[PDB]
Amino acid sequence: GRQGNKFRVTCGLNNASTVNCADNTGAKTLTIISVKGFHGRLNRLPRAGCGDMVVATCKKGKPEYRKKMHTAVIIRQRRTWRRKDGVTLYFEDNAAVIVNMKGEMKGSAITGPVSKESADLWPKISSNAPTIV
Amino acid sequence: SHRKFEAPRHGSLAFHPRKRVHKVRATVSAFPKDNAAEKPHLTGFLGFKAGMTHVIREVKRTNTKLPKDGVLEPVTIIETPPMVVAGFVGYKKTTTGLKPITAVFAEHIADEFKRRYTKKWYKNTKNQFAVHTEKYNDVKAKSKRERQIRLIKNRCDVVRVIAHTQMALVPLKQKKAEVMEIQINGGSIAEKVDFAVSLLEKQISVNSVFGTDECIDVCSVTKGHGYNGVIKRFGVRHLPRKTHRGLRKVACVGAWHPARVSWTVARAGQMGFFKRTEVNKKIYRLGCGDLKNAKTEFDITEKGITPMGGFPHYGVVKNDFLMIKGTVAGIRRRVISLRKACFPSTTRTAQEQIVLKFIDTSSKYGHSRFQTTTEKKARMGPMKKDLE
Amino acid sequence: QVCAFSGFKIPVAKGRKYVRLDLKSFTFINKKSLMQFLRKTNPRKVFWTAIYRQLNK
Amino acid sequence: XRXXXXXXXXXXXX
RNA sequence: UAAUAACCGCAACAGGUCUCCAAGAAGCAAAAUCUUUAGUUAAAUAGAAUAACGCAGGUAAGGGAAGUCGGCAACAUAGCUCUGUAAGUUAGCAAGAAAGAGUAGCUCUGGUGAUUAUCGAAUCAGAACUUUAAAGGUUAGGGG
RNA sequence: GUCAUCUAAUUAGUGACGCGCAUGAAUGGAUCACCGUGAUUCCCACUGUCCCUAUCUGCAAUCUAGUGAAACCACAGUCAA
RNA sequence: UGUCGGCUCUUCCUAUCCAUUUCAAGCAGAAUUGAAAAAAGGUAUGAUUGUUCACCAUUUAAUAGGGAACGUGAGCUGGGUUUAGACCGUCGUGAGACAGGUUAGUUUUACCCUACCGUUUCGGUAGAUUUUCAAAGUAUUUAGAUAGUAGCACAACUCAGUACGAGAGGAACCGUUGUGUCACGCCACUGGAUUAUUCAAUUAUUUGAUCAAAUAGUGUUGAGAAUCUAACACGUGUUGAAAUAAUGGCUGAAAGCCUCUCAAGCCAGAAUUUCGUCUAGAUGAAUACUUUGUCUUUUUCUUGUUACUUUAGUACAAUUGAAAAU
RNA sequence: CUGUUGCUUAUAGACGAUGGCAUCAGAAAUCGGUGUUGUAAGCUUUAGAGUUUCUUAAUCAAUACUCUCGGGUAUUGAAUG
RNA sequence: GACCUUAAAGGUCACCA
Repeated sequence: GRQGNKFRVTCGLNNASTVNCADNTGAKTLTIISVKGFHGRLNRLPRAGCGDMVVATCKKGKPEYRKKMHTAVIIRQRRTWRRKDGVTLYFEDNAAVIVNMKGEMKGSAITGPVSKESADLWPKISSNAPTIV
Repeated sequence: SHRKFEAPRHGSLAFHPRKRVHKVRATVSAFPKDNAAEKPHLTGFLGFKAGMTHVIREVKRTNTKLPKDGVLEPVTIIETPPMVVAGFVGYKKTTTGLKPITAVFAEHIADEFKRRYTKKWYKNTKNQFAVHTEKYNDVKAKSKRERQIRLIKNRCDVVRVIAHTQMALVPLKQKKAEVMEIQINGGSIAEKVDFAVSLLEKQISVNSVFGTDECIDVCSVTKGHGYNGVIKRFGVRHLPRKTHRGLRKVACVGAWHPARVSWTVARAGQMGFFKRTEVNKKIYRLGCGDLKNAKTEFDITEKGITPMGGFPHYGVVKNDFLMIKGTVAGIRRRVISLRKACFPSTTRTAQEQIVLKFIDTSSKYGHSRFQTTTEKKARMGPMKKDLE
Repeated sequence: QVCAFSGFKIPVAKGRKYVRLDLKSFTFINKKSLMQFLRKTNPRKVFWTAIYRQLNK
Repeated sequence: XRXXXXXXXXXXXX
């Protein structure tokens, strides 16, 4: 469901990295299991940056979301990444929103800023984002 | 048995053995293939790396998602004062490769060129080219020169001009020149020698050799590092912390029964002073004539290419220079052998027009804030000194 | 751009932007300014800041 | 089965 | 002499061998750290350069055991005061459970006596102001 | 072993079932409060264990002046078949 | 002859999992299935187990199978197995046994030869005599027998909801733009280390106090230039010609017809080969200067080389050796 | 010619090697540029919460104002003269 | 698999590495 390409965004989120859920779906935190499109290497852990659709499990939330495997998109990250126009930028916390394969967000609202890279990749996230940074 | 999991080998077998070069200058292994349907022209030059800075360039490629306000890219500065052509040599194609037939030199030769032929100049008698210069206008010696010109026109295929730098125009402490042979690509050998003869004793500026937005190949010697271990030289995996006798080494150096260590294993040794050729490097600014400054069509303030406080470990650039996109092999003050591309790049990015919007000239030490010292004083204002 | 703590003019292609969860984003000129900002230090009480020099004289 | 080890000391009384 | 050179270990061996006397700071403390009286500056050689690989001591962006047989190693908690403290239980404990807050400097205020107005003790509590917001130099529990 | 639970995933742990190769009552049976430089599993916190390596210091190693051993040694020391 | 597995690393096989090129299908499209050329390049992350093996959860273009003393312990580890302590079950009268289970159990030496990786020193290639020449010494500019070899893969836009198909569904070639990895580099911007014990602050002790320090083997904390460096920053490897393999064909006999040829002769066709390009490199060549012009041997000076010095000997211009192709 | 030697020499480096200069050589200060930290020491702002001695004089006082965009450091592997 | 016993069925052994 993603539209277009994404430039180089350094991936600061690993396997077993706990992020927050900015949705209103009753899931609090997710831990990344593996990253869609990740090209494997020996002893390398899967890596995710902004706008990267990951496969994550919810270890904290309401019972219909806990102890299950969902699909999310990283909207912000604490790792410092550089834009193509010489802008160096980083957020306050790692957050994600639950989307399906077709790319529509399960929730209805997003809390906090949403990075441009994830907003342009997924048109559904940008519509429900408060601000795009 | 088979290795449990597969992974690419560490290090390239194309650069084996890793032997450090002996001379700072790097000789180009080849020149662009000659075409006989064009005017004679030089196919190379030589400059000294001054440093690096960054620029903001306006994107001219269409059908791209790059920002419309510019893209931040690095640029390497190569100061290239004019060369002096002090001779030429003709090469003949035999059944064992090119063979230099004769070399014809000019009447007047600079002491920078003469210093190459000694090893202790301060003790030498400095009688280089003395007999050649003194008897240059003799009737016998002149006749010999005409034969050399006619021999090349008859039994030669490749003509190169022996050009040497003028080290008095650069902040380097070295006084001995740097000599480079620049092949002449163009018309027939008849008009190639005529072009070479015209260039004798003259000066060739880099603007005549290279154009604008032209991708070139650069050959230079990298930055030395000395004896280095396996981790740095090749990039093997560091061993677990529990390991006896050390962590930064290759655990297994071969199986039992090839009975010998293979050349393909990663062994500790010398990393550093190697010769490397990098192709398809774009010229961003041809710093000759009017473009010798650092101003742009958008930023109109007048400033030179040298950052405040001079280039680190180099000095001040006041001659012609080239702005090359990205990185080239070698530290500051290194000698770089430029060359026209052997395989001309035909990609859309190669033919893209370069329009600079801002060239950074802040100090390359610390976290600088100002572009010129005049605007540093204006912002800061008068201080305790100067006002007292 | 102007630094959030020091108030200096940020040179192009220099500095880091920081975004908080309250939709407010700041840009700084170096790690010296950014560290002071995260320690809740008032630029008015820091002698070298451009904020301080405007307040006094 | 096959074991493995060793050590000793003394080295006469020179 | 009575021991990092006089004793026992092949020796001027980082091992071992019973006792007496015992200053200041700081602190609950014969603790760590620094100093006075006394002792010594030599105790199996040094100088230059500052490669790899080491032994000893360290730090590190983002992630946080995904490494591994296994949180091995290291990180982390750490003093004192006040609030608070569960299941279980041999009813004694668990318990410093767990968890939270305070702590600096300076200028002051008050309580605790002796002797019959003068003299004296470190201890506790409280209040304004200031700053780089305070056990942490050293010493100093990870918890369930 | 079968059923639950712990995990995204459990030859591990825990709670149950029991025709138990070959449990069982001073060869002591069942039970655990406090205790343990005992064996095992799971959480929180923390981190170079790891992604993936970078870098700093002292002492060596390197070179030199003086001094100066030992293990080992049929003869020796380039490969393929 | 140190006996399992794992970790690290290199190479080799093809009975090939992916990528490339083809043929066949009960191949309409998509997804597939069988086979040929081809081994140059890739082939992952975790829960449980010491495990090899296995079974699950993911991801990927694919997560193929194997060898090298069942590769690899003076490479690591010591989980298992496999001494000596201890416990249980069964067996034995007993000492004790158990491919029955559990727990704790020292992993020594390279300074030798070679191999490999780097790095020095000395030696050096035979047949030209147009003095505008020939040779030796020193130095630069070049040269290139040989050896290695490097770039791969994926995604998005358009093609296009088009071809095909009743519908459901549903492509590809050119072109454009990015990402990941590998290799080579590099210090501008971003980040990290920091004994410039830089600047500042501050706890304890000592200088009578202030200043200024010292001590706590770098007291500690904040910022911190330089240098080094990123899996954390960023550049290049989008690159050109010819011949090919499997296969598809052209002309065309054998064999009056047919036939791509177990015939002669050609064309198209691969992540293929060779040029071209990159790295190391042998005998070499040109030029500058110093010489010598029939020649060396043995001594001898120099750090070393050439020229050079002395005593003798030797030769002295003049008929050699070319068709090519079939 | 070449090597040693010197620049406690660098674009180099374990040692050799490699690269540059060697009297228009070299080295060193100082000065300017350029960076880093954060406003030196001495005296002055009822500064200043309050205290004491006076009897509106002083004294003590964390911290704080002006001189002060100050002071200090800056090649050691930075750039000029 | 080997030994034994019953009217196919059982029972004991199957060890050191």
